[PDB]
Amino acid sequence: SATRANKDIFTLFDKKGQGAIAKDSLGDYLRAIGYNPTNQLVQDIINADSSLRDASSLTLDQITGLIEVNEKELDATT
Repeated sequence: SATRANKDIFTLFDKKGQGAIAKDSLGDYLRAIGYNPTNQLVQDIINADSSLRDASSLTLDQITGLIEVNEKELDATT
C-alpha cells in the first residue's frame, strides 16, 4: 500500500481541521485506501486495543500504526 493515500483520505474525512476523524469513519477510511475488511475485523483490532477501544477520534498518526502494523492481514483481505 502507500502512506500518501492514507494521508489524503484521513484529512478528507477530517472536515474539522483538528487532525482527528471520529471513530465512525474507520471502515469508511479503509475502503478509500484499499482495505475492504468487515466489522468483525474492524471491531477485533479496535476493542483489542486499550487505547483505540474507546478513542473518540483517531489522529492521522494513529491510523499509520493500524495500517502498516496490519499491512499483511488487511492487504490479504483482497
